[PDB]
Amino acid sequence: GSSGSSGSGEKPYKCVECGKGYKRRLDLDFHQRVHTGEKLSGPSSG
Ligand SMILES: [Zn+2]
Repeated sequence: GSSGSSGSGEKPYKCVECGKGYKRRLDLDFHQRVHTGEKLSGPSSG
């Protein structure tokens, strides 16, 4: 089947890239960052 995670709690703000939901905008505003771009990785596995 194609069931999904039963999310609980409605949020006023919701991302536009993924569609997430944050109680406080500030929180989301910082989330969108992941959609814009973020450099974390670096060293190659070995
Ligand atoms: Zn998002």
